[PDB]
Amino acid sequence: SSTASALGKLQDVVNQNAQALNTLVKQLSSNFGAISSVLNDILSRLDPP
Amino acid sequence: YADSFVIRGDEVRQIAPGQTGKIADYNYKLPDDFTGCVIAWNSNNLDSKV
Repeated sequence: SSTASALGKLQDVVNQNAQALNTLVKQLSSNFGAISSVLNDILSRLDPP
Repeated sequence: YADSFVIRGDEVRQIAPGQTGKIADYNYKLPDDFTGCVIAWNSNNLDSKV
């Protein structure tokens, strides 16, 4: 009841899953060498080719 | 398939896939994945009249 941090295994498993999901979502905001990270910007500014 | 016509001297460049201009969008369009060849030659001797 009093002392905490005795259940670190379950907590760290949960934190690992959350961190993986967060980094996967945040990866969507990267140019990867392109000119922008949002498709509609390319589809509106540039021509098809 | 063979397509033949006569155009001005400066418009020959417009005949290309993914090309934008006047002929390239209002008179003759080529598909982006077009396969084949294009031939052009001057005709100022006979196709030009005084």
